[PDB]
Amino acid sequence: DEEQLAHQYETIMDECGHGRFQWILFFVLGLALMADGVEVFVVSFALPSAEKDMCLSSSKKGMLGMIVYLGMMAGAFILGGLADKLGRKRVLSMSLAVNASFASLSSFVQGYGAFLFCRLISGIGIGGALPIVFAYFSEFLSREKRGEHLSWLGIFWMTGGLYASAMAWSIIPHYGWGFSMGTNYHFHSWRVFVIVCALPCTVSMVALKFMPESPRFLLEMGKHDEAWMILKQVHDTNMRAKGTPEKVFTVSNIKTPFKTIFKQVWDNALYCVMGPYRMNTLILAVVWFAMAFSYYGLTVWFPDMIRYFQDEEYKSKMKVFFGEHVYGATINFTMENQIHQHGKLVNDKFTRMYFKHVLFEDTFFDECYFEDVTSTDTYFKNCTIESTIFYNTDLYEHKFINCRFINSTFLEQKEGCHMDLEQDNDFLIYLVSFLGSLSVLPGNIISALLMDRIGRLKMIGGSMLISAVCCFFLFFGNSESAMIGWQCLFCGTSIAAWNALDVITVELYPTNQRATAFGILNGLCKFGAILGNTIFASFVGITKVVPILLAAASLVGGGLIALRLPETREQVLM
Ligand SMILES: COCC(CCO[C@H]1CC[C@@]2(C)C(=CC[C@H]3[C@@H]4C[C@@H]5O[C@]6(CC[C@@H](C)CO6)[C@@H](C)[C@@H]5[C@@]4(C)CC[C@@H]32)C1)COC
Ligand SMILES: COCC(CCO[C@H]1CC[C@@]2(C)C(=CC[C@H]3[C@@H]4C[C@@H]5O[C@]6(CC[C@@H](C)CO6)[C@@H](C)[C@@H]5[C@@]4(C)CC[C@@H]32)C1)COC
Ligand SMILES: CC(C)CCC[C@@H](C)[C@H]1CC[C@H]2[C@@H]3CC=C4C[C@@H](OC(=O)CCC(=O)O)CC[C@]4(C)[C@H]3CC[C@]12C
Ligand SMILES: COCc1nn2c(CN3C[C@@H](CC(F)(F)Cl)CC3=O)c(C(F)(F)F)nc2s1
Ligand SMILES: CCC(=O)OC[C@H](COP(=O)(O)OCC[N+](C)(C)C)OC(=O)CC
Ligand SMILES: *[C@@H]1O[C@H](CO)[C@@H](O)[C@H](O)[C@H]1NC(C)=O
Ligand SMILES: *[C@@H]1O[C@H](CO)[C@@H](O)[C@H](O)[C@H]1NC(C)=O
Ligand SMILES: *[C@@H]1O[C@H](CO)[C@@H](O)[C@H](O)[C@H]1NC(C)=O
Repeated sequence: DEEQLAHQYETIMDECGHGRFQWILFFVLGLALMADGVEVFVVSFALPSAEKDMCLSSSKKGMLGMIVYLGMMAGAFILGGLADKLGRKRVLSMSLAVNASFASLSSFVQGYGAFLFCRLISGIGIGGALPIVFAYFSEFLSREKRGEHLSWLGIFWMTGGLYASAMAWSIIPHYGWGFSMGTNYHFHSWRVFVIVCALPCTVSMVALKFMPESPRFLLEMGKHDEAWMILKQVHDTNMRAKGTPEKVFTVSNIKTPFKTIFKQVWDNALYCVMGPYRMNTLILAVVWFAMAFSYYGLTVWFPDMIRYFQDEEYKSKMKVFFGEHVYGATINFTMENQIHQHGKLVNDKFTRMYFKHVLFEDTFFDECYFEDVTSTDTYFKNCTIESTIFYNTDLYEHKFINCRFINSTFLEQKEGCHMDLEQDNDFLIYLVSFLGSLSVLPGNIISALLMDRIGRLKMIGGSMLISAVCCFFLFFGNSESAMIGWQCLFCGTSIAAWNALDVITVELYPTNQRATAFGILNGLCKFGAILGNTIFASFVGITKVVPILLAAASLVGGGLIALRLPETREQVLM
């Protein structure tokens, strides 16, 4: 029966073992996670393209990928469940192709709506791709080390995070390119960035063609000749490199059992949430939602908090110039953080000036000349402009809030605010994301090195405990750099939890409801990511415990309720 089939397959993979083929597959399928990390970045951190490039302090957006996450929630449901009926390589290839097409295609649109509609489908693809990776590499390993050799794969998610962060603060260090983007090469670097991205997926898609399909899938459908060749192929591949190329595959025999393919996928996914696998899934869903919500919320809450603290340190410097009587001033030095409520400007000359955070609430502008005057967040509210000659200044006929002119004549247009030393905030959030992924190296290393030396049920509990402790420690370190250290710690501590959970999820599910489950759970993780990136980011200037307590409580409830899951070490793959 199926038990004997699984026993025979485990003996087979123990005969073959590891070598020149498992490493190749780990490097290939890794590139399909690399692209998932790149997309997670493009969706959570490279979203601010709506931030007004002409204004600073502008708040981030919630559309670039808040809707692309819903894309990864529909691709995990369909493409992740369509694998157990069509294959784990066929649908993985389709997913990666959708992503690489509608990603490299988004580098040509002339607007944000088309860019959004393209990144949506790219996310669909990659989110359908992720689960199939773990349900496809989990069929070439051996029960002895299914946890270690399956946890290293997370090294590629981190790798895509680094790739995207670096190629972003190196290509798109600015914001405000989602403003009816044109088709040219003027400040059009997001195109070169989107092209640099999709390279991991574009390399996996072509490297996937050279890879065989999962035998167990070809062994459950009811055919052998299409599988016994793969097994022979893997044995030869791992023996040629090793010192025994003369060993021949000993096993010879083995035992085995439109508008309709989606009905089968539904009847399959429904068997995962009701009947058998209802208790193991109703808990894995909880743990997954908790993990993902917490992680995404907290990794979006850190850099935003860095920027909030930077602003607050910049805000205290606001030097209210309620004074007046400025006479004969050839002013040419930058004028930052000033609000002249009641000022009397007479015969003044702001020449070669840069206005940043300069407000005027009630000014009798008797006379003043303006030249090469640039503005970022300037505003003249209830002013009184008597005789001012604005020449070669910024185009800011809108900053004049409710006040008219008498002797004015404007001869300026087509100027940019700074396009420098202000978007360093986006450079900073990209660098924070980089340093946060770069800290997952020790976490994933120790995870893969210990996931087999000890259980997978206690690693989850320990990692979630330490993440909750880090969270509760964040309530004290309200600094601008300590937040980065706490991010590094929380990340390097959380990675192990996701590894253990991927292991426990490749177990607990037969080979027919493995990718389906994985896909539903990835969709739940993406919904939790939506909730996190929409909740935590909405508490950067309102509260500091609400999101922290949410994340800590979610992690504790996902780590202590996960202990209700069994130990899956000696259990066969099935
Ligand atoms: C101040 O602004 C500077 C900027 C120009 C700087 O450009 C450089 C920035 C570093 C960057 C992006 C560059 C090329 C190779 C990139 C590396 C390739 C490696 O690939 C990786 C990931 C994939 C792995 C397989 C191998 O290692 C990374 C570790 C390594 C990498 C991604 C780190 C970042 C590197 C270009 C101009 O800004 C407007
Ligand atoms: C195979 O049989 C052994 C197995 C247990 C596995 O133990 C491993 C731990 C030590 C060691 C030497 C082994 C392989 C990968 C090695 C890692 C590769 C990564 O490369 C680096 C280099 C720097 C970065 C560029 C990437 O990461 C290091 C951080 C990481 C590394 C060098 C740390 C040391 C690891 C074996 C169970 O069998 C009894
Ligand atoms: C629940 C009990 C009975 C079992 C203990 C399980 C351990 C295997 C867990 C618990 C704490 C976990 C550690 C929590 C913190 C880290 C730090 C982490 O390092 C980092 O990447 C962040 C450090 C930094 O850059 O600041 C590496 C993984 C590690 C050792 C974790 C490895 C797995 C550990 C030891
Ligand atoms: C969300 O979708 C469902 C899955 N995501 N996911 C990932 C990707 N991770 C792991 C975490 C990276 C951290 F270090 F910050 Cl904790 C957050 C994240 O996005 C992996 C991994 F390969 F990393 F092990 N396994 C699965 S299942
Ligand atoms: C991949 C190495 C790489 O990342 O190269 C970095 C450069 C920097 O971006 P850029 O300034 O060329 O962006 C285009 C700006 N524009 C359109 C106004 C000229 O990006 C590249 O040129 C990579 C080809
Ligand atoms: C500003 O003007 C003063 C004289 O009014 C001059 O000494 C100084 O060099 C000028 N600085 C700049 C940056 O133009
Ligand atoms: C501007 O402020 C002054 C000071 O209170 C007030 O007298 C005047 O009516 C205000 N004008 C407008 C247009 O608000
Ligand atoms: C300002 O406008 C008034 C009204 O037209 C005019 O009499 C006066 O000459 C103008 N002065 C300047 C400096 O433009």
